[PDB]
Amino acid sequence: TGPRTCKDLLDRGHFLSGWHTIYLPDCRPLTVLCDMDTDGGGWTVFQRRVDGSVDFYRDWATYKQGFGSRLGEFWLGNDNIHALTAQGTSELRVDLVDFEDNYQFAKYRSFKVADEAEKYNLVLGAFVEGSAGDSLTFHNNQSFSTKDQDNDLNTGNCAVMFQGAWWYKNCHVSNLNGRYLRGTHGSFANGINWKSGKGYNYSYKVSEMKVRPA
Amino acid sequence: PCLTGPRTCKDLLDRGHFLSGWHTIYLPDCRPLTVLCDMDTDGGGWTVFQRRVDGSVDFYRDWATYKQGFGSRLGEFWLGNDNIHALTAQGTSELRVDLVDFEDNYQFAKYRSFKVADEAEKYNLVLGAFVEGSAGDSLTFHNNQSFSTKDQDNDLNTGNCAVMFQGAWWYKNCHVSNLNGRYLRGTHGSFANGINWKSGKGYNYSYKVSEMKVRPA
Amino acid sequence: NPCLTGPRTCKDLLDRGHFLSGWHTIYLPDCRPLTVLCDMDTDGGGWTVFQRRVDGSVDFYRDWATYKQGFGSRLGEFWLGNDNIHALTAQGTSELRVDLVDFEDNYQFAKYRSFKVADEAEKYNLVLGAFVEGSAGDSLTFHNNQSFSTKDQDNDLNTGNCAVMFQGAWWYKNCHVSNLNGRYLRGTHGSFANGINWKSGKGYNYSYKVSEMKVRPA
Ligand SMILES: *[C@@H]1O[C@H](CO)[C@@H](O[C@@H]2O[C@H](CO)[C@@H](O)[C@H](O)[C@H]2NC(C)=O)[C@H](O)[C@H]1NC(C)=O
Ligand SMILES: [Ca+2]
Ligand SMILES: [Ca+2]
Ligand SMILES: [Ca+2]
Repeated sequence: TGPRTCKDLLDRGHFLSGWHTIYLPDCRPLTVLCDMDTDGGGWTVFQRRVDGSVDFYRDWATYKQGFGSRLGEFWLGNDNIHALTAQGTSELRVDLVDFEDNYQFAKYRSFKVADEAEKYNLVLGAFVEGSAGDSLTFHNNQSFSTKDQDNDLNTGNCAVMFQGAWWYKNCHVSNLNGRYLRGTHGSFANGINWKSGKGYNYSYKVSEMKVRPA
Repeated sequence: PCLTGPRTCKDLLDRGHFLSGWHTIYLPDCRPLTVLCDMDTDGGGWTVFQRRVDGSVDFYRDWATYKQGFGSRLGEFWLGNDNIHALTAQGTSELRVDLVDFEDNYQFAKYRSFKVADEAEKYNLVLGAFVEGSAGDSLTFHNNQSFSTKDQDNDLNTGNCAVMFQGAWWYKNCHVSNLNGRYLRGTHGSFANGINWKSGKGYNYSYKVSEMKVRPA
Repeated sequence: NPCLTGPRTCKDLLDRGHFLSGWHTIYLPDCRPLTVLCDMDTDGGGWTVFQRRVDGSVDFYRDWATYKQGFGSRLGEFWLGNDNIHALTAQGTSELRVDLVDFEDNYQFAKYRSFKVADEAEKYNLVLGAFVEGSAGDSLTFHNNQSFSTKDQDNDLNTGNCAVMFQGAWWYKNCHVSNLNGRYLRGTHGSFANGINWKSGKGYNYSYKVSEMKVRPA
């Protein structure tokens, strides 16, 4: 009866990026950011970093419900991301911009996060292409971890050691919910980092993670 | 008070609206108003009525313009004295003032209650106790004062405070805060005509960000 | 219901008590809903904004199909789309205001008494009324009665391609004195006339920080 994705909104003539209401599988309305420009348009954005205004070093409950601002930076929420990716096949695009306004990206053929009981386990399909290189396949089939809920494969606490929240193993090659450290940083791997892109010592200006039906 | 829809940004937060942004609320029996909800700061659930962030909007405005509200949802605004009255008539809304300097240091001030009276009574400020805040208390001084704009001098100065300090506020013998002042960008030689909070950065420092917001105490 | 009870312009919305600038739904003449940016704050308010530059986040060097449907973001920069702009201006008389801000915080503007863009078959031909006033000076009258041109569809009066030479999309002639869909070059630039330029304002080597083009029924 109503649009189920950003792709449906684009097909109905909504050509400007912006926040729109879609209807989840259980018919629950959810207001989401549609990217109607990048790579054909019709992407639903679930993470956005742009200026460091929002604290991403948050706990399990906050990541679960979503946080931030429609005017800037946000994480849409693990329950919503699960609901968006649970049924069907959604492709993942990651877009990264450095402080000299160079763009890189990574695209994966499928992406989903499982539900809370499986700790928002990441299920990721094949790397398809991207100038940022592949720094997410390494995290496939890992639980999500936050500072207060360590589900990683390190004897210590990765979320604390890298000041983020992610599908940490031992520990990471990407850390996009890390600190907004602004370009090159001496501190090791605690910024908005993508190892195969700018490496463990460069924190991007912009990060966006988004999905679209395959 | 509306039983059929959300009455405040706090109700919206309690119903699972977790992102900050512009939402519709229902004022006391029963007018809809679209407001900016801050769902992050200090528990979330604040309704924002004033916002300065980049100097794009002129705040040196007249009585009619302050009455109806002005600026933009995309940046800087004043929600409007009639809306602010309607929002705080009653009945124990707390006030939080958030200030950010040009080196990205955050300060704030919180008050236990806040309301502005109606246009008759000149949007008189009724302010409760200072509770806490790193910015210090630079608003208690303005308690029980009429609002003044350049074309409507209701202050206790022989001259016109709004003109002398290039703003609009609950001016008395003029002021110790001036958050609707000029966007002067950090330290300024001109006296007390910027976005100033005396007990915070003083009469010669204009903040980068200012937000005034309310929440049921 | 919605079409007939609903606002047709930003001016209607202002008349109904919406005093903050922001994105609202209006209903076009053919009853199609369109979400537009209303400016309620500048010069009496009630303006429908159809172009906005503010930070360089959106690429404006785009093709004919993209300009036709509109592009960018409600959070920042956009072009509303040539079909929408035609639909907004087709019936009656809309005045045009152009607002420009430089990197030193100087505000300039230009106002024109009418502004209309024809439909796709007429290549979104500009029909512009008299210059009324403005501190930016008049750098649009020169473009009157020109087709719109994009890099892949040259309809200008130059032997070459103005949209490519000037890295934009506009009602180019041979070629321009304004280029507000040009590159976001940030203040002074050595490259010639390929920025967000208004000749009579800051000239052919200065790209403004902010650009807004907007219309209101007059
Ligand atoms: C718009 O421009 C067209 C050219 O594109 C003008 O058409 C010419 O008008 C003159 C007299 O004004 C005629 O003698 C020519 O034969 C016309 N040329 C063509 C190709 O049709 C047109 O009149 C201009 N319109 C306005 C309103 O100034
Ligand atoms: Ca561990
Ligand atoms: Ca006086
Ligand atoms: Ca040509």
